[PDB]
Amino acid sequence: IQVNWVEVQFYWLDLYGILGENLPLETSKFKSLTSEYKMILTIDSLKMIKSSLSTFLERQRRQFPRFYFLGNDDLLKIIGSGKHHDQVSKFMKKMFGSIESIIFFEDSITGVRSVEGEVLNLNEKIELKDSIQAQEWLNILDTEIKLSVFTQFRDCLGQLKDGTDIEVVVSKYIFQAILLSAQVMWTELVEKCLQTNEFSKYWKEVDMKIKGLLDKLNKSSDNVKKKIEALLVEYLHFNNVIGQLKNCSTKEEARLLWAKVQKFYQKNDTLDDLNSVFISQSGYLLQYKFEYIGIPERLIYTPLLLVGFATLTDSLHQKYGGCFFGPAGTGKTETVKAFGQNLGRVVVVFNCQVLSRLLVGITQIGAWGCFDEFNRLDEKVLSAVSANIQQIQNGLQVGKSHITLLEEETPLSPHTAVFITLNPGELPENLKKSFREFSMKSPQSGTIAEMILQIMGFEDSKSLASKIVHFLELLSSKCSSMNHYHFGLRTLKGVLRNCSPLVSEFGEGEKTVVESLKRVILPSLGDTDELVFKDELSKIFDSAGNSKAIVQCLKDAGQRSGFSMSEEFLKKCMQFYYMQKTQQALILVGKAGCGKTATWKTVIDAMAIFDGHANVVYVIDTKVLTKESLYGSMLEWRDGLFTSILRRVNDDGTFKNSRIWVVFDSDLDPEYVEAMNSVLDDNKILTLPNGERLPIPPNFRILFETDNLDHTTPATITRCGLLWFSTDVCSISSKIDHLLNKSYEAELDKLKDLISDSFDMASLTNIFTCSNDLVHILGVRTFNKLETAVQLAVHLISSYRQWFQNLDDKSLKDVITLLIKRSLLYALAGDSTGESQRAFIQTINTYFSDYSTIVILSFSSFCSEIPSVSLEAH
Amino acid sequence: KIFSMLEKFGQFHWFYGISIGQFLSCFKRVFIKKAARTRVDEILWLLYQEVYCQFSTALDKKFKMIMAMTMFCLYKFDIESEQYKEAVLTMIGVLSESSDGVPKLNDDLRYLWDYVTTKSYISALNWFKNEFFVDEWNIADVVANSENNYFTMASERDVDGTFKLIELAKASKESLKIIPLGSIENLNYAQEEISKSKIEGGWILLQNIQMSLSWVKTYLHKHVEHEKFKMFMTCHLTGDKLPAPLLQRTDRVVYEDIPGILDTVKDLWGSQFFSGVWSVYCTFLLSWFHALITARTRLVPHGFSKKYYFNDCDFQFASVYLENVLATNSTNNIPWAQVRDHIATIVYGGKIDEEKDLEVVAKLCAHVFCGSDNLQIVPGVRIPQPLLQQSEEEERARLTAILSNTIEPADSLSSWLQLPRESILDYERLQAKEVASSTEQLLQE
Amino acid sequence: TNYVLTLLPKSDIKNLVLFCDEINLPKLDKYGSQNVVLFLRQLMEKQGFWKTPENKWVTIERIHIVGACNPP
Ligand SMILES: Nc1ncnc2c1ncn2[C@@H]1O[C@H](COP(=O)(O)OP(=O)(O)OP(=O)(O)O)[C@@H](O)[C@H]1O
Ligand SMILES: Nc1ncnc2c1ncn2[C@@H]1O[C@H](COP(=O)(O)OP(=O)(O)O)[C@@H](O)[C@H]1O
Repeated sequence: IQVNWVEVQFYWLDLYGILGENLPLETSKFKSLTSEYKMILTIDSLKMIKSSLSTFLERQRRQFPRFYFLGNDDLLKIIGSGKHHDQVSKFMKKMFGSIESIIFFEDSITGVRSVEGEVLNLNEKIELKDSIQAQEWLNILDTEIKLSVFTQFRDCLGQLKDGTDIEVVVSKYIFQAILLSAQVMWTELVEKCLQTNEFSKYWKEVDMKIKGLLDKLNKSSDNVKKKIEALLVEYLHFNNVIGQLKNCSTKEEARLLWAKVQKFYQKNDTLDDLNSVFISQSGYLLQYKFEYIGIPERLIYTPLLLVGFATLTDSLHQKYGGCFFGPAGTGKTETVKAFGQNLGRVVVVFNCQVLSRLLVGITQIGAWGCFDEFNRLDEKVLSAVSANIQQIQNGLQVGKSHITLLEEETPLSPHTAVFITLNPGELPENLKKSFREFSMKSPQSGTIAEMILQIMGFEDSKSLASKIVHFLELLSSKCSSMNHYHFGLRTLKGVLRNCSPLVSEFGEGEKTVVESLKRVILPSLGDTDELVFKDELSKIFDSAGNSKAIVQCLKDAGQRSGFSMSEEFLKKCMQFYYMQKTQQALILVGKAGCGKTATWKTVIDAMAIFDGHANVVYVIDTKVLTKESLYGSMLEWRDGLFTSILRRVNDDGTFKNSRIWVVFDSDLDPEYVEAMNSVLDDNKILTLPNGERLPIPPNFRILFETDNLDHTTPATITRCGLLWFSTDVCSISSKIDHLLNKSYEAELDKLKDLISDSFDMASLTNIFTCSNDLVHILGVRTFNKLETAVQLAVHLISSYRQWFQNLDDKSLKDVITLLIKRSLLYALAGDSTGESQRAFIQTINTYFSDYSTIVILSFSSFCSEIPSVSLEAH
Repeated sequence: KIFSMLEKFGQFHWFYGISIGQFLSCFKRVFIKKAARTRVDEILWLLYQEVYCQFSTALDKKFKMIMAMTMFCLYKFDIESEQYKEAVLTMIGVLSESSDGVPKLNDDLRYLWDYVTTKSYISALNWFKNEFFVDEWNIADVVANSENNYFTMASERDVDGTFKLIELAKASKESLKIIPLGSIENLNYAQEEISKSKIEGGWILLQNIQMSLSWVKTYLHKHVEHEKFKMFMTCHLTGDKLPAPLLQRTDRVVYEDIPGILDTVKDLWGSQFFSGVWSVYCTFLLSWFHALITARTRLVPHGFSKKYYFNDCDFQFASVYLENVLATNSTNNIPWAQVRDHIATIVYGGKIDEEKDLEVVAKLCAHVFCGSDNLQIVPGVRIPQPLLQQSEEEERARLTAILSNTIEPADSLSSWLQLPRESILDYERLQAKEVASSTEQLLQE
Repeated sequence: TNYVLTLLPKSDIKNLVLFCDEINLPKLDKYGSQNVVLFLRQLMEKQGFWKTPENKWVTIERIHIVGACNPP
């Protein structure tokens, strides 16, 4: 009963950390059972007590509502560390959404780190003690971070009202405060210009401002780079708004354009911190929550984005919930998140019991909770969730302060708003009675591409953006629409993101755009699609298209490995190498025997020879190991093999300097890639069931090798790089030559010379073409049959090598011809009926017996060795 | 033959099913209700009239017309001669754009020829109802001549029968209890209300059970002689499928919408009460715009691209936006361009996806919300701009007068909607072609 | 067989042959793929397999695979 004793000990120590070190019937039953266990199954009684003690757990969970989002096990693990002050700041990103870790100096809270690691200077320190509970100092930290955000907002407003330049303030305060300060300064200057009829002076001022910010962006390294481009997106938005107002003919048109765009305001009469800044869109008023959200990317301020923002403002003015529906890829959830990050609130994204819990948490904290793919729910859970959201909404319009959900008294926040997006391919009646549906159109990708290229500083922006969007539209129109063909906004943003690593060696201009567009789009197409892509790239782009070392190492590795350097093989190898140079997540697509394992092994060996880096290969198949064997289940805890190799590469000196490569050489099941959804993106963190966050080295490159993509989501196609094998990368004689080299490695010179001389391509091509017209049971290609033909021939020669030194050359040639004929008969057409075997004999004889063989040696027959068996009746 | 045709009607749609016992009770109603030189022809004609007068109300307008004219066709197949059949089939073929021919010359056929050569399909097709059938039953006649107490008045979208139900409740001297459905507290409230009213009496209305089909399946099937107790289960024709045993045990009633546009404006203005003069003027203009866009909504193949549903939430949103625009303006100068863009884009053009309907709505807003001195929203009425030296009450009186002054002509759908008449003629021709094709499909089998 | 990480047949002279009758008879999973034939493919192509409870690599040396299945 070792496992039972371990479980009882774990239960005892966990409940000690919960209640024994802290201070009726349930506690008395626990103390009696603990005394009985110490004197001496009680584990089931302890589980029943924990089920009965969930009401106290729920009360403690509802004491501070930030902790409500986490599960029961994570919450009790957090609560159990009530004196050690450990693990609280490690896995707290689930309750805040944008804060990863907390730094503490001299047992006092003084800083907060964002989702990427942005260090923030808190205004007031927080005392820490073992008697202080987690909820109290968590609330203190929340109040402190809100106060710090507000006082940095005040400092930014003071320094901008003092007339100081912005290049000295962009590098020391938080991005939210300078965001609000820039927006307030812009709306004040444009309103003071709206009291008159001039716009040129502040337009030139903001033009010089965006020039200075572009120069600082070119001089910034990483964090300042992200901050400056995030500010520079809305600085181009301000320039666009002022330029649009410049061309207005009358006062009424200028007033329309100014009321349509977002306007920012603050109140100089009130004294409260969290409710002193309000934004106004098309007349209505929304209050700024003053919450830290880290430094996420800013959506490019499309006019349709402002239309959608006006739609959410109209929906939230009367406490209605905004609703979106339209084709996938138009950016609906990104629009909702942009509204949240612009107005200053984190939005808890739902990937739609647990849904009801997240719903009541988001309606009891007052933050916003959005939805995605609302139509994929099962009917019962859809009805329950719809009833829950409609009843909390009906509580919201009615002005109720508390609502009863799941037989608990949950207070209703006066700031809760819930949004739902749809992907039709609909909204129920109860929800449509209380929502405001809006239809997102196709977003203007030209404006997005132009502004993104203006961040990247390319010398041609508008013409380049128009050219690339027209080129993507023409590829969408003029290609075979298969499952994995995406030519919309996601691939455009991927190409514009992948243009960054090539600009330092290729220079800013059109050629970097052409090179990255090739390296992204070209390796995911077929053959006629490749021809159409090449023709369109030559026609629409001026650039029509120093790699001696990598190609030479590739040729050397392929020649020493026995492979042949076919031109399609060389092209596919170069595309794979240039595509793994930047993108980490790659898949391999192609039929059986297309040359995928060979091409990645060739490029890995060439890379090891060229760069000098060590390579460790972990081949694995997805479908031969179950879910628990690959990841790990809670019985105690057992580690899966993938988690085992991550554990031995993270916890481990050789692995740091070595590139560990893992390949998943099987079909892409949706479950395993859904479990891989947390590492294929930019997060790069395994989500273990127990909550362990195993790190991943940047050299850990994931690969997939799958023939069929009918059972894979299009999101994985967009997120991970796709390599396509439309044609075989080998000639047939390459297959025979590599197979012969491998078999020789597994009068010998005369024997191999005669073996090589027995294979002539001019007649082999004709006999293969003739044999391809035969009927094969469980039919496979001849390209897949030479694999056993060559091995059978070499094994027969190696078996008969013992008596190959006392016969003439003509007899040896006859033996060679007979054995090659036997191998070709038994492998190429050795899977058909005997009548078709006789037809094969006639065809191969007219192009150059049925049971002819060699019997120990002479050209004997099988008819002289059959035994007439003697059988008895029983 | 009639029950076979009604069986095809039942297999067409989930709400158009008919029971055998309903047919037998309707046939007994023929003898309950108390000549062609005999008695059996009188019994047959009274059978046809009674089955029309009873089972017309369980269909919408198009199925009412096809069933009426199919019953007329069977009766005239039985009674009249071969040349009569040839003429009737010729008109059915020319109404379906299948066979073109001339009648083989009964002045009723002459009026039918004069109707169809004038391209008046609606009158030539209501000729059957106006000639053959002399009795028609409304909802009051159904509720006054039904021993069953459970009613399923399922009305299609944009058509609301609750007002007529409560008006009939006053007419029957009874207070209805409107019950919303969807929330569990309202589920328990509805259960308590029906438990009280099933023993104490009193009418009760159940509405919007579309999200509560789960509760309906779990409760009403197990749930199914008290005076003045008649519960109504208001459903929707375009909604999800009601349970079949519940439909077999309940009467089926379909409601029809008001054909006018002026009455919609009058109802919206009566439902609106309050706030300056310009706010009242904007509310009046917005009510006219909402009635115009709701009228143009129903013309599906020509007026718009597809069916839409502009309920009262959009009217409330637009009214609140107009109130906020007029209130937050200290210059008392209404920015008509901004409110035009916001009405055509966000409020009413929100759920509209394709660009042509958005352009249609923007054109309608430009025609209505222009805010000129001479505002001719329709050719019938002229609206002058309000003055400054008055109050709200005399403006309310003037606007009530200018609603009472105008009248709705018969060509309102072509004149008040700014739509060409040839599109209306093609829409009516397509409707006549569809109903003639379906009735010839029913007649050939 | 016996374990020595190499998998060794009990017969020190004779090659062990793994019979597999009715290869078509195992059923595909919920996402259009089989599992035991993929295990056999890994055994005959990668010349080994990965152990599930210990997460260790075990190679094969002289065990062959035969089949006997009807046409589909
Ligand atoms: N010149 C050559 N180039 C590439 N492969 C060659 C050449 N000559 C022979 N081959 C053989 O072709 C095979 C191609 O295998 P490939 O990578 O296409 O695997 P696959 O059938 O797709 O595998 P899986 O089904 O396991 O995913 C190599 O394993 C090798 O034995
Ligand atoms: N206004 C915009 N500016 C910049 N990028 C946008 C904009 N709208 C959408 N996008 C991009 O389009 C991509 C696709 O969005 P998607 O995830 O399909 O939204 P949804 O899931 O709601 O359909 C997003 O990655 C986003 O970066």
